[PDB]
Amino acid sequence: KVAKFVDDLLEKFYGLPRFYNAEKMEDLIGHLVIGLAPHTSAGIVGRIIGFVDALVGYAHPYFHAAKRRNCDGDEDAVMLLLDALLNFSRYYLPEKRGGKMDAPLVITTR
Amino acid sequence: EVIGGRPLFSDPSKPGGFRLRYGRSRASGFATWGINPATMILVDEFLAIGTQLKTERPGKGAVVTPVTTIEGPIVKLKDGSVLRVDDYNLALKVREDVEEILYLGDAVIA
Amino acid sequence: KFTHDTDDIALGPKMSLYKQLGDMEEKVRRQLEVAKRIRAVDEHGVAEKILNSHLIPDLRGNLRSFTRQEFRCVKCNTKFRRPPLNGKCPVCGGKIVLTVSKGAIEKYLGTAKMLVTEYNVKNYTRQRICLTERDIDSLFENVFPETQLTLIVNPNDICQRLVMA
Amino acid sequence: ERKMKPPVQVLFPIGLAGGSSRDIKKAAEEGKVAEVEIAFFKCPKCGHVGPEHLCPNCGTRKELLWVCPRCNAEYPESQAEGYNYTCPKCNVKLRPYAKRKIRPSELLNRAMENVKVYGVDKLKGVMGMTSGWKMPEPLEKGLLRAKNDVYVFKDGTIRFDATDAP
Amino acid sequence: EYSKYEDVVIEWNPSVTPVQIEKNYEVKFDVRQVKLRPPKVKNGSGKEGEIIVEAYASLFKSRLSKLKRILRENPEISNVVDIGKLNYVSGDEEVTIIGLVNSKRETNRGLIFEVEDKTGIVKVFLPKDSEDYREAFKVLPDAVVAFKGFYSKKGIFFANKFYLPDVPLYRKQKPPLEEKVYAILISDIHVGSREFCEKAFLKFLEWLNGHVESKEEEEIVSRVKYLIIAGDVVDGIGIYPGQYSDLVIPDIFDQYEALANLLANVPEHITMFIGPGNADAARPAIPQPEFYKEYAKPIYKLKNAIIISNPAVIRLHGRDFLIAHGRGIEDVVSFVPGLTHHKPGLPMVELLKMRHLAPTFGGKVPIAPDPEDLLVIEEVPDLVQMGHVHVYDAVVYRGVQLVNSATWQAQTEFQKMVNIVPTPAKVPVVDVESARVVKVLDFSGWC
Amino acid sequence: PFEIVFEGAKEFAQLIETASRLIDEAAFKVTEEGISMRAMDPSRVVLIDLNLPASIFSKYEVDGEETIGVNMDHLKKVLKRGKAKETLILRKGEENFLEISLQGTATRTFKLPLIDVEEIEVDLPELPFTAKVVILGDVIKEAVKDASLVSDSMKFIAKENEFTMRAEGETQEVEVKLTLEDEGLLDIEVQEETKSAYGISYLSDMVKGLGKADEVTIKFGNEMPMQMEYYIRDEGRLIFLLAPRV
Amino acid sequence: PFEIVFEGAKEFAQLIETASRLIDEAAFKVTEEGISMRAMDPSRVVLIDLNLPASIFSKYEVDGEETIGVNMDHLKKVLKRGKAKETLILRKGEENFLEISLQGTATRTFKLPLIDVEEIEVDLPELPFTAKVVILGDVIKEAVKDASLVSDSMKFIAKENEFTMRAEGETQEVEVKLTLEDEGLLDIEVQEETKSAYGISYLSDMVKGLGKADEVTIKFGNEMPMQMEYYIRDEGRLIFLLAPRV
Amino acid sequence: EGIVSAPIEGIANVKIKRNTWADNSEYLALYYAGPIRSSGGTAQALSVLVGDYVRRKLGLDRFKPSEKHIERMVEEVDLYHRAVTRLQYHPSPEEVRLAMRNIPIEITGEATDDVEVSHRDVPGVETNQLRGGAILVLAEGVLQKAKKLVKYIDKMGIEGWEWLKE
DNA sequence: ACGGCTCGGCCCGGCG
DNA sequence: CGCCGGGCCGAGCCGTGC
Ligand SMILES: [Mg+2]
Ligand SMILES: [Mg+2]
Ligand SMILES: [Mg+2]
Ligand SMILES: [Zn+2]
Ligand SMILES: [Zn+2]
Ligand SMILES: [Zn+2]
Repeated sequence: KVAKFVDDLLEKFYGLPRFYNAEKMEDLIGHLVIGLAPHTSAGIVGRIIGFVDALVGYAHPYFHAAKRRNCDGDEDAVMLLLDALLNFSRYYLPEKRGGKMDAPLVITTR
Repeated sequence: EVIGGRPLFSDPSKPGGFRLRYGRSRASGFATWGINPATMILVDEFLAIGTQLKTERPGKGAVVTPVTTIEGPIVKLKDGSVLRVDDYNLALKVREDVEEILYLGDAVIA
Repeated sequence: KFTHDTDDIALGPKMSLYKQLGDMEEKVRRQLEVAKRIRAVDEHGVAEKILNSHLIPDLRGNLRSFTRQEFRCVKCNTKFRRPPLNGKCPVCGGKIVLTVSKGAIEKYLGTAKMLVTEYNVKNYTRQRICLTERDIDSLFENVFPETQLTLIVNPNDICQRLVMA
Repeated sequence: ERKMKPPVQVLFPIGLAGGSSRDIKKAAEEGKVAEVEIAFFKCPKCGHVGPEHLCPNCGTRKELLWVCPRCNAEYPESQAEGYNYTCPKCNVKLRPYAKRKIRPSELLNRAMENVKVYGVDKLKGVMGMTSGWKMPEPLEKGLLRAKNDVYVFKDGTIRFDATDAP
Repeated sequence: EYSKYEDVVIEWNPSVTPVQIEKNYEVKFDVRQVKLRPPKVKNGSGKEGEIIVEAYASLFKSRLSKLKRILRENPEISNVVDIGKLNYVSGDEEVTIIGLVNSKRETNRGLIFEVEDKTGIVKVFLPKDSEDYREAFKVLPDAVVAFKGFYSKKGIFFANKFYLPDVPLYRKQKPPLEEKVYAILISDIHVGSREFCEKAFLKFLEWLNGHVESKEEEEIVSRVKYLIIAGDVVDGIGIYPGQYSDLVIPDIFDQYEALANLLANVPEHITMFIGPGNADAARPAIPQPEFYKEYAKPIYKLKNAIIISNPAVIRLHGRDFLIAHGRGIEDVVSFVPGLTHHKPGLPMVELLKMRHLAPTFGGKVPIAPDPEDLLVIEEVPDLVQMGHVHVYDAVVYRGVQLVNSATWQAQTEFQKMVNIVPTPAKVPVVDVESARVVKVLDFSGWC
Repeated sequence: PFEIVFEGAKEFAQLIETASRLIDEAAFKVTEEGISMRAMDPSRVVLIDLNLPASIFSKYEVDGEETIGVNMDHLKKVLKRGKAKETLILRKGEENFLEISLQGTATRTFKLPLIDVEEIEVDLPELPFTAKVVILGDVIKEAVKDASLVSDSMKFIAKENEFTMRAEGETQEVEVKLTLEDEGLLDIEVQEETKSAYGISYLSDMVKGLGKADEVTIKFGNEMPMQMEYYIRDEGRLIFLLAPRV
Repeated sequence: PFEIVFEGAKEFAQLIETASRLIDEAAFKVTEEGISMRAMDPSRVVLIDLNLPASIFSKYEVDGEETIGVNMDHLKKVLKRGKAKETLILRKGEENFLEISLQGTATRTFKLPLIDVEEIEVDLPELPFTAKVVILGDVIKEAVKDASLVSDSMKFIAKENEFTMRAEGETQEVEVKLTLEDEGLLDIEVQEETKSAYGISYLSDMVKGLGKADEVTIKFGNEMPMQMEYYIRDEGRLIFLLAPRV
Repeated sequence: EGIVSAPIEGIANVKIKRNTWADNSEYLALYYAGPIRSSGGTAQALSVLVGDYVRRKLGLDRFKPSEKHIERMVEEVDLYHRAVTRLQYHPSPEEVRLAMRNIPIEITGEATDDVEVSHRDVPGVETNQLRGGAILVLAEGVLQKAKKLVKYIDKMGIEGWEWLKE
């Protein structure tokens, strides 16, 4: 659904060619995401290669360590890279202390 | 403390609880345990892939992951027979006749 | 590298049973059968006493907060530290509702009484539960008097049995 | 998936016109007028005013309006830059927002005509914005989110939460 | 270790002969004596959520009406006008308003109030240069006060005088008594606790039986007739988390049995009046009609024990005694600055001046949803007794004594944590005729 | 392996619903003569029993006696799917399932599981009733509906040739008075003046679902429970026992 | 001490319910010629006058003029219990209680407490109304129900032998045109073209529950309050005065 | 490593204060906001260490609290556990006194809880309510993570922290 | 320790 | 044509000694 929304946004709002062109979840393989922890301000880029029938997020221990997570009950968020690139803005962040937590202010590429 | 609805699987360092095995599976090692799916099935499916549990010896908290090479529970049936359920389909077939869980199974800790 | 191997990475139950139980009584009962099945748990009193320190805090905390609570208008969200003398919102025609209802106090009393009667706990917890029920009954003496009789008495309750002993 | 405490599909303030659920479409269809604090942008050429980044008449990027708190003089961004974001006639720092009245009917009709999305039943917004800028979001994005059944977060992203395993 | 004072027997000394005196006494107020008619729903299909609100509103209405009737006694207050019909008055007239204090704040000019009554709310300002500013500063909300001043059509009621229900300055002395009679006050025994000072209590019980050194104390003992206990006679069950390790007797039945066995040793010529407290098996919120009978039966069965309520008023030889536990002192201590638990006699005077025993709603005291307020001091007493503080004090304010009997429980972990120094084993001795404290016994040597 | 055929499934659905209005679980005792039911609501305030002999059943065939337990919610939900003219059929094979079938313009069979419920014998012995009255369903129904307007309780007063039922509120009052010369009452037999009071909720729950052309008999005494009866198809009988107030 | 007997309690219930949709508390005056009524909407935008002369009532007797003050909600709840063929009796005695008795198959009596309410007597004489028209209830009912969809404000236009109702919105629009040849338009009398607008909510309240075969008189002027009146039983009548919006 | 937002949002402000009651010297105070409450034990202790190093490198003196400051801190630590959260750690009062006496900077902050204190109008402290950010730093920072802190001190060539080593 | 538990209001379908 | 009743939605709240 997120990819369909992104394609509709690209075709109807900006007038640009569609990007994902996916009809099933197996068509998202090879596309990039961003992983962010609920207490940090930097994200990391990951790639999709497969799916499982469980309710967990499998990844390398380096991937979970790079988000300062311990992997003993923690939970993190994932978002498509292009959706975040188009949609994120620093003018929607709350003004009180704590509005910059959970924000991709910078992303690591390696 | 025990919250209503959240079971307690073993008493501190009590024989018959979780058997300690030293090792690391394909999908475990950071802070997670390795558990046979048979002992997930035979505890009324209160344990699922990714369910957290508060541990005693190594740390405080872990996530369970299926390992099919370690041993499973030993159960006592309603007619008096004693069986070793190291398989998943066998547990599914036998679940309804279980009178007492003699042994709980193994846990692989890194 | 790795030490142990597994046939499948997503083999086994996929959803916890805790998410498929609605009532608190059903949750407690299922958890207690689970604890009874396992040989190395010793539910019979241990799980009750440890579990009773999750319902007793709720009961006593709700009972305490009932007598010092703030009221609010349904139409607005303005809160009043003291009930209005007119019974209605001064800046509305809307009616005043409580923030701690009477049914939010005694929602776990049935399960607590079941846990007390079906298992052997220390006399301290049993007396605490009996006194909690007595206090709940006594706080609402002049507001909700007992005006309805019943056909049969003695529903196998434990408080009167302890008192008569 | 992740949703706010009241679910939100567009970061647009509605106040009380939308009801308990902050439904923008219901307020638009009932002809209600709402007063909220937002940022208004002004077209340098023709002088359009409203909470839009692009002028519908000519398609030329507008500029943010700065307003005095006590005094009520509006200064565009280019002029407010010279004034150091302080009112000349007063001695109080300027602000990019003020309490203003909006009519959801015209805005929603323009958005629907813009993205060609008409059959949407609900469109939830916020009671008020939390930033210091109070810059709103385009309503076309909210319509496309409502059409595809996806939600939004505090920074304008769609997120999915899951337990992590190695 | 489960001894419950089963074999604690003290016999009267056959050396001191008590003087024959006719016990003239009668209970003047009891909570389980006013018949509170429960409320009727506005229609035939009501629910629980509305009756409670209506009962609370009725309670506050009754409080306001009773305190207004008390206020309209002094000749100085006159020309009362309703708050609702205040816009229909001139700007050059002397008017008064009586209502409940919603909230108060402080500014450079003075104090701003939100006095409210049955017919709407109004804002009242009092200048800092007023003569009653000091008195009105240390007032806590939900009390009933009277104001005097000029009402402005702008929206502020400017005032120049402050009033409280107070106590009359002049009173008529009572006729003298024929023979002298004495009374003893006790509170906060806390039977069943590890910190309960049992040896001092036993020594005091022997003192009541004639084991006395000085001749004047012999005469006082021979003249003792009445004894009053102001609650907290047992340590309770489940008062706070972690109490199980603090209890020698972890059984409420056994606690009351031990207390009855202790109190059975009083002489047969003394009448005991016992009231409940915040640790006993009784109603969670004040007023408490009595103990739970099925738990306090061993103390109900005593030959000369009389069970009273909280609060209750007793009339011994024409002298009125107002007996309460004293949970309302905490509100005065925590509001007014400069007041501590080490000197509880001043918050007692504050409560007496405001003529209510627990005004603040939503603080440190629980208030029951009764349709009638029984915590208003309707009549002026001769003596006032309180406990719950574990510190002794005694002052006199305009002819009424304000005692605070000490505890019988040594300092425990909590009072050590929060810096309170108890004074256990102190017992006031009062004179019935004078209605004043004439001596203080101190049995703290053993405890 | 017993076959049951019932004409007018709507009536059966209505009686099942009026039995379900108070209790949630019950067990049916069916013998060669007929089928019977009896249980009590968890508040221990009301008692309902029901009998259905072989005469009213158009086709009866049963071997021995069997105790069956059915979820009353699912039972009434299935029964509500019938029509006014279809014939209701109840069958049970060797499996522990109840086969509920309806035969109108088409035949539909519902499979519904059997449940086990503990059966407790609870019979209150016949008590000395000082008054009896026979009235129509319509009059008592409207009287209950009016009494629910002012108060949550309704008061009965019995006297020779005078049967009055009232309810007082805080300010308002409603009184229903009628005699032998009126229409709603058929006959009245009292031995002494009688007075009682009963909750509005229970009375409204029990009288709801009665036909206008029906005869209901009320037996009650002084500060003692009340019994309400009404014949079903001239052969059955319904017993309601309600505790009084005060 | 007056005794008033009325037939067809349903009609009285409808009349009171129509009178109860704008006001909650008001006073009733009773006099030899009949019963009057004049209440005021709390919003001070719609005026209601109701007059019930004595001839309509079957047995109407009273001496002098008295005032009666009753809350409308309780009264509407009491009268809503009446059926199509129940006799409605209004009786008052020395005691300050209003007795409403419903005579039928069972004599059920209600008692209501009178409440003191202030009376503001403002008699409005004939105003210069540019247009006076008479239409059936169904036509105006359907017109209002159609106009409720598009917007919340309804426009009236009266021209020479023409009656047009219109409502406008952001994008939608509905119009209704009435001519003499139409059955709904009985007659029309206008001196010059007039136009004004009103609110749908108040209009819906005044026209809802209007009989199909009723001739309704409409009088209004340029940006002036509208006068609506329809006769009941050919003897009593109700007058509505709705102030225009903007 | 520049990942978690402790530097960005944990540290509300930095100010230079004067030790008027004792010697009128110059010291440094760190204001801790709400978000520092969820940064982990290691981030807070390193923040205190960095504050100490910067105050020593800027030629500033050390904090010299009065007794009232100590009593206020002990009652705040006692109160927050009783009324807000379990603290995940319970320092003894003597440990609190030792830490307050031997820390060269003032660990303070704004008010985050709607609870009033007993020791009021303490000089230098501008609030009479619980300061959750600072007390959590003290409890779960230099105290709970003392071993890692002393290891960092040894690796870092920092003196003046012998009391923590003892 | 915080998602789970009570209330109240507001439309939307049947249903008679 | 007018109710009865469900099913959503949104508010609030969760041990404690003087
Ligand atoms: Mg972790
Ligand atoms: Mg006490
Ligand atoms: Mg005490
Ligand atoms: Zn309101
Ligand atoms: Zn432009
Ligand atoms: Zn300006």
